[PDB]
Amino acid sequence: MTILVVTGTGTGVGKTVVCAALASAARQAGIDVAVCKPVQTGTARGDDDLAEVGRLAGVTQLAGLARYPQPMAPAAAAEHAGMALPARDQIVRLIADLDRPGRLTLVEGAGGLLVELAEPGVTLRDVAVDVAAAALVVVTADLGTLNHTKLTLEALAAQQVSCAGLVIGSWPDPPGLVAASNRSALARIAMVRAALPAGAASLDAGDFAAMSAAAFDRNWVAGLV
Amino acid sequence: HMTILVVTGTGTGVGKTVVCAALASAARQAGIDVAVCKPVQTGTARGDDDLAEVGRLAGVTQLAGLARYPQPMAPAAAAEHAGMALPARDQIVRLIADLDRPGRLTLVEGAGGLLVELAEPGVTLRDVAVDVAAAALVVVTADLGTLNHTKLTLEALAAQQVSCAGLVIGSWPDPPGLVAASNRSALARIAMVRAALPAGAASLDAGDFAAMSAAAFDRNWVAGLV
Amino acid sequence: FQSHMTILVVTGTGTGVGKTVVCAALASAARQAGIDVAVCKPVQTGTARGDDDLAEVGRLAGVTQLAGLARYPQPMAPAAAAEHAGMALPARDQIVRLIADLDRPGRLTLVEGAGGLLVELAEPGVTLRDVAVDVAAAALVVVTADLGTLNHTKLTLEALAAQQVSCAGLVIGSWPDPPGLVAASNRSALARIAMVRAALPAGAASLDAGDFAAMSAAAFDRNWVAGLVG
Amino acid sequence: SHMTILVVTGTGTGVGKTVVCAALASAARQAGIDVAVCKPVQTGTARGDDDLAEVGRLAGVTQLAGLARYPQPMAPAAAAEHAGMALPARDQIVRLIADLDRPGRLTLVEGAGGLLVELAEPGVTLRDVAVDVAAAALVVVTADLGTLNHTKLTLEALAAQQVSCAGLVIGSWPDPPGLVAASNRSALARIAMVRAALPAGAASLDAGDFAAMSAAAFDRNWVAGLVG
Ligand SMILES: C[C@@H]1NC(=O)N[C@@H]1CCCCCC(=O)O
Ligand SMILES: C[C@@H]1NC(=O)N[C@@H]1CCCCCC(=O)O
Ligand SMILES: C[C@@H]1NC(=O)N[C@@H]1CCCCCC(=O)O
Ligand SMILES: [Mg+2]
Ligand SMILES: [Mg+2]
Ligand SMILES: [Mg+2]
Ligand SMILES: [Mg+2]
Repeated sequence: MTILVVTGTGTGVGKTVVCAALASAARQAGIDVAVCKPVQTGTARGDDDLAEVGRLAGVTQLAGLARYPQPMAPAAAAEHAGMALPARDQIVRLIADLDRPGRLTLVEGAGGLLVELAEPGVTLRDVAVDVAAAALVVVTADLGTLNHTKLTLEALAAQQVSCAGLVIGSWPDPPGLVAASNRSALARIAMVRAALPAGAASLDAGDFAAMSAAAFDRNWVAGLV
Repeated sequence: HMTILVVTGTGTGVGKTVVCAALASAARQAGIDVAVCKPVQTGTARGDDDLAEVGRLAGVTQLAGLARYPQPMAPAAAAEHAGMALPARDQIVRLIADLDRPGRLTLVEGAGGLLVELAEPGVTLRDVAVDVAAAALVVVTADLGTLNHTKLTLEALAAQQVSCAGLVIGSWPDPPGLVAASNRSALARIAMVRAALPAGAASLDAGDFAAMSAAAFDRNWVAGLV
Repeated sequence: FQSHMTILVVTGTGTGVGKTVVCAALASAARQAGIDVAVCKPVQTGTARGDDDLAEVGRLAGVTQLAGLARYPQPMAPAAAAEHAGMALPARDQIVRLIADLDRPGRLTLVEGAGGLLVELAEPGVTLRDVAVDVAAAALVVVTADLGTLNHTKLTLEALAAQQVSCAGLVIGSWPDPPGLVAASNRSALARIAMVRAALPAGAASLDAGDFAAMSAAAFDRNWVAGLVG
Repeated sequence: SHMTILVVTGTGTGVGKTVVCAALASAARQAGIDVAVCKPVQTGTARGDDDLAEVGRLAGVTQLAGLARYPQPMAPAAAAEHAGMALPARDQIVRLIADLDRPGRLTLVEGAGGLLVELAEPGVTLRDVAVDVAAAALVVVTADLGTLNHTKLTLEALAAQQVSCAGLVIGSWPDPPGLVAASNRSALARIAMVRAALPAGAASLDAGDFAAMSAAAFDRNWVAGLVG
C-alpha cells in the first residue's frame, strides 16, 4: 500500500494544486496515480477539487463519496441539508480499494487535519492511521504558517502518522520579506518538498506539467511507490 | 439485506441520469434516504457530470464515483485514449455495497446501455448487478426503435437472472405523436412502466423537479423498494 | 455444388442503420462474383411515406428478383402499422414460404428485417430471429459507427446466440470521411467482437448504379463473398 | 507563585487576544480583583502596535509589564532578526511574570500570535512558559471558517503538556451572525466552554462603554473565581 494523505494548515492553502502537481509529476515518472476526495463541500459555488486535478494533471481515477451544496465544514454542510456525513467505514474501504501495485494514491480531506470528515468526529488523521498513510502537509508562506505548521506536525506525531514533508502551496512572484524567512524557518522544521509558483492553478496542462516536474525531486517522488 | 437498484437504459442519452434524479426525489419525499453511485463518468471536457445533475435536481448528497474520463466515448475507449485502465470489478461492487444501508435506496447508474464495459476485465453493469443481487430499472425512449432495444435489453437481464424492476420512459413528448402513444401502449404490454418523465424535465429547477417527481411515480412502489 | 440457396437474414441494431443499402451493396458485390441474388422483404411499413426497401435495392444493385409480402402504410413497428390500417400481421409460415419459394442451387438470398432483430413480424411475438431458425439462415448485422453502437451490437449478437442463429458478420452501414475518434475506436472495438465484413462509405445509397457497383466490389472481401454459396 | 496567572493565547495573530485581555481585565477589576497585564514579546511597532498601551486605554490598567519590542509585524524571531536584535532569554520572560507576583493578583500574559510561536531561543513558546509559571491558558478564537481546526489543534497542544484550559473566547462576534459564524459558535461550545464572545468593534469603544460591555461579556462568577 502506497497512500499519502494531503492535509494542510487549513482551507485555501494549496492542497488541491499540490495534489495536481504531485500527480502531474508522479505521472511524468511513469507512476500510476489516483486521487481521492471523499467529501466535497461548496458545490453550489462550483467547488470540485477532483475536476481541478483531472484538468491540471490529467488523472482519471478520481474518487469521492459525498458532496454538499453549502460552502462550510462538512459537518456543517451536512446538517444544512439535513443529511449525515459518510461513515468512517465507507471512507477507509474506498481509499484502500483504490490502491494498486505501482500506484500513488493521494487523499485530500477538507480543510485542515482535524476537520470532521465522518461520523462521529472522524478526521483525516484517523483515516491515515487506518490505511497506514504518511501525511504531506501543505502550508502557506504567509504570516502564521509556522505556528499552524508546528501545530499540525504535533497532531500527526501524536498518532504516529509519518509527515512525508511540507509543500508551500503558493510561493510569491516578488518573493517577500515574511515569505523568505518563513521558508528558511519551515526548512529547518521539516523537509520542504516543493514550493509551487503562486499562479500554478491557472496554468495550462503543458505549463503545469513542466512546472510540476521542476517542482519536486524526481528522486523523492519516484521513491514514493 | 440489500436495497440496491441498478438504473440502466437501452442506450446513452435516453434519460438514465434524469430518471435517477426523479426516483431519488420521489424517494426523498417519501422520507427515504438515497445514495447515488456513478462508478464511471466520461465526457468531462464536454463538462459532463451526472452526479452533479442528480445533486442539483434532487438534492442527494451521497453521490459516489470512482473515475472520470475527459473524452466523450465509451468508458473502455476513453480509458484506452488516456492510457489509464478502468476501475476494477470488486472496486465497484464494494463501493456500492458500502453505500447500502437499511431504509436507504441505493441507485447505480452505468455508462450508456446494459452491456457497456465499466470495469476490467470485461465487466458490465449486468455483472455488477449479479454480484450485488440488484434488480435493474430500464430507461427507454418513446421513439421509433424503442421496442427492439427494450426487448433486447430485457433478454440480456434475463440471461443472467437479473430482475427487471420495470421501465421508465426518460422523455415523454408533447404532444406525443402516433408513434410515442403506440409505443407507450406496447411498452406497457411487455413490462410495468413505473413512470414516463415529461420532456424537458432535466431543465426544471429543484422545486419544480420535486413536484414533477412526486407526481411521476407511485409512492407505494417507491416506498416498497425499501 | 450447393444444391440449395444460402440464406442470409440481414438484421440491424435498429431501423435507420443501413440494412437496405447493405443488402443492395452485397447483392451487387455478389452479382459481380457470378452469384445470382434474391432479396426478400417480408414486412415493409411506411409505404404511405414512400418507403419501399425492395425498390431501393433494385434501383441501386439492379436486382430484379425481389420478394415482398406485407406492406403497411404507417411508418411504425409492424404490429402498430397493421392495427392502424385495420390489417393483420402475416403468419410465421407465410414468411418462411416467401423465403423457401426463392430456392435455387447456389443462389444467395438476403432477407431484410423491419428494424432490429426483435421486432415482431408475425403473431404472437414472432421475430426475424425465429424466421432464421426456421430457414437455417445465418445473420448479417448492420451497425452504425456512432456512440451506442457497441452496446446495441453486443445486445443483438447475444440474442442471436440464444437461439443458435450463427453470425456471418457485421457491416458498418455508414462510414464517415474522414472518421473522427469515436468512429475510429468504435470500428476497432467492433472488430474485436466479430468479423466486420464491410463499412459502407457515408452517402452510398446516393451513388449512381455504376458508382454504387464499384463501391460494393471494393467494400467486401471477395473471398468472403465468393464462399457464401459453396 | 502567589498570583494566579492566565496566559491568553489564540489561533493566530489578529484574533482578539489583546482586546480579550482588555475585556477580562476590565471585568476582573469590576469584581474587585487586582489585575496586571503582561506582554513579554511585542512586534509590529512600525505599524503602530502596542498591546500593553491598548489595554490601558480600554480597561484602565496601569500595571502593564513588557520586555522585548520589535518594529516589524513579523513573527518574533524574524522581527528581531530584521532589527539586528536578540529574542529574550526564557528565564527573562519567566522573571518578568514572577516579578508581578502578589497575593490576590490576576496576571494576564498575552502571547505573540498563536500558541507555538517562538518567544525565546530555542523554540520556547507560550506553552513552555505556561508550564514554567503554572498558568492555565485562555484560548481566543475567530467565528470564521477554519476556526474549528485551528482551535482543536491548539486545544490538543495544551493537553499534550498538561496546560489547563480556562476556556475559549471569541475575539469578534458579529451581531447578526451569518450561517457559518452561528454554526461555528455551536460547534466551539461543544468542544469547550465559551467564556465570552466580544461584540465586533469592542476595541473602538470608550472606557465607560468598554467596561459595561466587558461586565456583560463574561460570567462574573467565573471571573471572580479565577483568583479563587
Ligand atoms: C419501415 C418503417 N419506417 C421507418 O422509418 N421505420 C419503420 C420500421 C421500424 C420498426 C421499429 C420498431 C421498434 O423497434 O420500435
Ligand atoms: C457515458 C458516456 N457519455 C457519453 O457521451 N457516452 C458514453 C456512454 C457510453 C456509450 C458507449 C458507446 C457504445 O456503446 O458504442
Ligand atoms: C470545502 C469547503 N469550501 C470552502 O470554502 N471551505 C470548506 C472546507 C473547509 C472547512 C473548514 C472547517 C474548519 O476548520 O472550521
Ligand atoms: Mg482543495
Ligand atoms: Mg447521464
Ligand atoms: Mg431498410
Ligand atoms: Mg495582541
